[PDB]
Amino acid sequence: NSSLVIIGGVRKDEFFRVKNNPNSYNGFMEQGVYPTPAIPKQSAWP
Amino acid sequence: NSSLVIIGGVRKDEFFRVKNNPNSYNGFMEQGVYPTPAIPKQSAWP
Amino acid sequence: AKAHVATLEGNYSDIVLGRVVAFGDTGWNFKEVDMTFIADDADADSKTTLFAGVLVGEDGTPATAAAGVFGVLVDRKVLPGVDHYIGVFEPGEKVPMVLAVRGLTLNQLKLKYADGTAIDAAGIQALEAQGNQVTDKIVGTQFIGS
Amino acid sequence: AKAHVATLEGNYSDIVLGRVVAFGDTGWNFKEVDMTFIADDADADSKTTLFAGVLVGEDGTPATAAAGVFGVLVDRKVLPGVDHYIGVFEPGEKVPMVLAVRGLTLNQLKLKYADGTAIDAAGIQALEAQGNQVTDKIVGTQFIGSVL
Amino acid sequence: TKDMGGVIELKIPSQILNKAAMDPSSPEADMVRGLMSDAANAHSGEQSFFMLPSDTKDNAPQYSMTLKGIDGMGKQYSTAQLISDRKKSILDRLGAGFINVQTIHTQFVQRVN
Amino acid sequence: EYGLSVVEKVYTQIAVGEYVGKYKVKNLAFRPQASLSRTNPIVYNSDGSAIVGIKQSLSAFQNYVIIPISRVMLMNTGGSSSQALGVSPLVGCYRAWREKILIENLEVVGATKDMGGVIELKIPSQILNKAAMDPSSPEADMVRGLMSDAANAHSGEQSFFMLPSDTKDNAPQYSMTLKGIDGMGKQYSTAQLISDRKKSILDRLGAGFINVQTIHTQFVQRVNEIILEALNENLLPQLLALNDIRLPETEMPYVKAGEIVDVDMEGFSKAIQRIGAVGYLPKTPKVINRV
Amino acid sequence: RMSEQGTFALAKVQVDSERMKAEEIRWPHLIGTAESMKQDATVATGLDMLYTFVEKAFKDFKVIPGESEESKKAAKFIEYCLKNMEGQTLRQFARDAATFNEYGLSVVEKVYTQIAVGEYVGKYKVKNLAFRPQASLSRTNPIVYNSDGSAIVGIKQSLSAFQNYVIIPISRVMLMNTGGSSSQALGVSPLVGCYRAWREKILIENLEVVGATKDMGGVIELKIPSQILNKAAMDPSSPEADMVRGLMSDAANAHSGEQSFFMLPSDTKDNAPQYSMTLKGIDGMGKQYSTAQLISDRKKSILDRLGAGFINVQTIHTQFVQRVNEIILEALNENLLPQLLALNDIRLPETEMPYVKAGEIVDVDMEGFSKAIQRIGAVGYLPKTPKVINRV
Repeated sequence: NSSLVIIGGVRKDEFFRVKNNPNSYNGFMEQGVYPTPAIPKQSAWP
Repeated sequence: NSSLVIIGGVRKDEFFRVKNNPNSYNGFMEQGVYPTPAIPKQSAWP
Repeated sequence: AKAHVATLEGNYSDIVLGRVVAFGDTGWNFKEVDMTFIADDADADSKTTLFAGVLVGEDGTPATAAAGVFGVLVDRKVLPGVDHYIGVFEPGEKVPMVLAVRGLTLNQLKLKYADGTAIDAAGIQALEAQGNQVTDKIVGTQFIGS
Repeated sequence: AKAHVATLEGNYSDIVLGRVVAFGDTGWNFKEVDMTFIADDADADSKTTLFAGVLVGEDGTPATAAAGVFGVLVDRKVLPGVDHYIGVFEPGEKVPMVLAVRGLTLNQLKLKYADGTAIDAAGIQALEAQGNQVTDKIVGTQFIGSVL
Repeated sequence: TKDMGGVIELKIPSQILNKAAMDPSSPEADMVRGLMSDAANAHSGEQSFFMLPSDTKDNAPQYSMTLKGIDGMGKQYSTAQLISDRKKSILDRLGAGFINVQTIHTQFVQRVN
Repeated sequence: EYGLSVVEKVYTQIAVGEYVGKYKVKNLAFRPQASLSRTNPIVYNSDGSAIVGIKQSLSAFQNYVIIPISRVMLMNTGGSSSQALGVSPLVGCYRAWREKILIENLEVVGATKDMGGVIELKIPSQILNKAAMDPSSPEADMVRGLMSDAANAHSGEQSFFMLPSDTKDNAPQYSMTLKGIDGMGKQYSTAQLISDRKKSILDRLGAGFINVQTIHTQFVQRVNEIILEALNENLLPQLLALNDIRLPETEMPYVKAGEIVDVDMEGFSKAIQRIGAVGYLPKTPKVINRV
Repeated sequence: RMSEQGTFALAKVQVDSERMKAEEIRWPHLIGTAESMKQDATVATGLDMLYTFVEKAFKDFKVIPGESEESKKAAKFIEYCLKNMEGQTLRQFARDAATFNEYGLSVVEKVYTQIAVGEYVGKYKVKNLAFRPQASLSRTNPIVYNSDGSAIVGIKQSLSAFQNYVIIPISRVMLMNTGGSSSQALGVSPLVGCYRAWREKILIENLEVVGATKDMGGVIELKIPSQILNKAAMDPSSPEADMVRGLMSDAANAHSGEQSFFMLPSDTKDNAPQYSMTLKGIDGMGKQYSTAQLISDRKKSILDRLGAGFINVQTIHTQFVQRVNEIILEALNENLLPQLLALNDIRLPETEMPYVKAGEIVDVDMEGFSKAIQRIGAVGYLPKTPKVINRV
């Protein structure tokens, strides 16, 4: 009885683990009709 | 039976404990599409 | 059907919560020590066991009790995410390293001995003898909810 | 008839003449411990005997010997002219107090033991070991003597 | 300042709350201390969500999270127009009531001259 | 800004030039209000009748005294002749500025904390508890997957949810709902609170027209006239006295400030014709040079 | 009497003003905070429009001579010197000088050289009005004063600017500053004040992007009995596993088209059904703050300090440009011209000093001007001179 309630985005440790995951796909990858170089292909910041 | 009801933000001791926590992530950190130097990266005030 | 995953935790500026900036120089707080990077017996393949935040002695050997505590390893070559060093060093190869000693604010939750055990009161007062504010008033120790 | 009048003399800076200010954590020089505010066995309105500048050991109790000294009590709750915390605490109740430990240019003459006795050489050594400079000379003042 | 609409309310069984108060070094105490800090920082962002146990003991659930709102009707008097009427009431005595939008103001100055 | 202004007049002799032997003014030395005495800035007689001088702090003579009144030109506004320390136009504004700031702070934190539509997940506590005590169990793997998948849950080309449909009581075991304010939102509309206070502040400076002969132009003339009085009546008579130029009252020259509003070419050109076509405009180089 | 009895207190007026600022906008940092601003598309645009008219004004400049014959010769020499700097033009100087609208300060050094062959052989030109960038100055003390805080003796430049990848006397330097009195050497940058509004404006825009991405209204949710889900996880080669893998791909591709529909079993075990499909929606009320109007207020807040707030829809913008022009002209008329004439020993009375007049920032109206000449001309108040004729 230690991890009943989980709130996301309120810890730096949890934020960067999801952000730096190479398999992660987030909202900033919406390529739309055809891919364009204006939209990132990786989750982690440069 | 001493700590049933908790209200946040009504004590200076508790307000600064969360604010000065180096692991805290609050609403003023919304970096957006890519990070900018106009948005803080730490919760505590300078 | 493996989905390859990589991960990291922590930064440099979460083990050192703050400094005292000596105007006269910038190297006042630190001391440079020389340690063995890759294990003494393991092949030139093993990521060494030098996670940032380990307590090391005066001669660089990793600490095991409160007696042999001198500083906190904060070298950039062992920070989380810095892992392009695998074959660059031969077994027994010995390299310089950076320790932070004086005028520093230290996170009590990150300090550990070489084995993995968390720092204790004896180690705290040992470090705090060097003028380090060892503090446990950290906000962020519970993730997301679950 | 009597005219009930009072004076508000006193200051805080006299106990801490200077500080080393770290560009990072500005609280590097202080520590908080739970001292007893009201006397344990006294009445409910027995105001605290603690006064700013009293040496306090790491355990939180006011220092009585040079070996038991760890810092100086500089809490805002005890400073002169703002000591209105009369009867607000139960006898023997604990309360966190701010202690000044390292990086301070203290004033020797205002450091005293629990009973008010002045600090001695051993206390000076113990307090300076943390990195404190205990100055022995503040100018003082002469207000009006009709001569000087 | 006091229009706390949409404030976050959390309901937790009192067994956990009471155990934490008497056992500071128990797993219940750690989770309670985590909630007191996590709930304060609960903003809206890229990773905001909530995860609660779904246990049920009676017609009401054990754990819940709702956003409060005024159960009825709000204020009615519209204090904004009260102030505007009183401001024009004050300036009219000085002949300078035209700022609320030969004249009255020019004729008023001639009296003093 | 401070109700007050101090300028000291310093005179020097000419070495070589058109008026050799006479006295110029070297500098109208501005004394900043911040460098003045913080205790008594202005010193009076033994009675509160007149002013004998102005005091400057001794800390302004360092790098990192009483000046007689006859050497100083004093300007003040917002008060009568009996108020040496004039009333700064920011007095009055102050209470409104305090409120204006506080409201803006509430808007920023309020917009950040409006978690409407946030995702909430309910899972039986058997899975949550098993993961916490068995890090190497299948429950632990699925819990770790949820903590990362839920963070990345955006809207896109492949967004959906799939949950078990088991049921133990009147409530289901697994569920997913988007939260919303259960009631009514905020009512005070802090936007119009700020607008009222902004117009409250700018009105004291006559610059309230930006919220949309004038009030702003008339306000500037007040400041010009105060400066000219000090310049015409305190410096010029003294400057002529040093070079012993003593004239009657009607022969004293005076300084006239420039015009703050530009001349209208259309209006002025057709005004000259109407006067000129009748012959009421004298033929002098003064009129000619106006073009 | 003839004796000063005070000091300007330059060294104190500064030291109060550095405390009363948020720490991200004190001298050694403001150089970085300026260039980390500008990349805002409302901040760049305000500065660009200001420089547009400053360059225009100092393009068609003119030198106005006096009445005597001596002044006319001096005016011609001044025009030659100002139009023949080796590698420099007044437009480049004007657009370098006007940088005090970003940093409160601007430093230009005057260098003189002798003429070898030309119309004025033997005289001294100005080689370059060398601009000293604010970024290359000393980060500790940029400006050095007397032993007291009374006056300025020079300006210090960092030693790191003499490398590839010292104190300059005040008499050689032309200082321009704005936003402060004569006692503030480091002038107040117009971006001071804007700063707090810029910090808010940015944060709100970030919330809008993440908010629009996370508004999963109408998302598809499927409920399946856990017997099928659990069997698939432990029996990869069972019929349950095949159907689960089909759902994970079919549901991702579920769009609206010519053949979109759903078919689910209708079994029931309790008050709730075994299989279901619903489209989610916000159970309550949405957001209230309308972040759109928050940003608009802050944008007008920023542009107003630069006089360019009219883009949100004689003027305010035209009057603002005149301020920058007059500051530059004071340095040019009163610091360079008297010294330039002194080197070539042209000593004239006060009334005979020529001066430089900047150009006009607003174009002349052909309709208005043509009919203005007639009205003056038809009466005879317009002199017959080549000056009037050349105006056409």
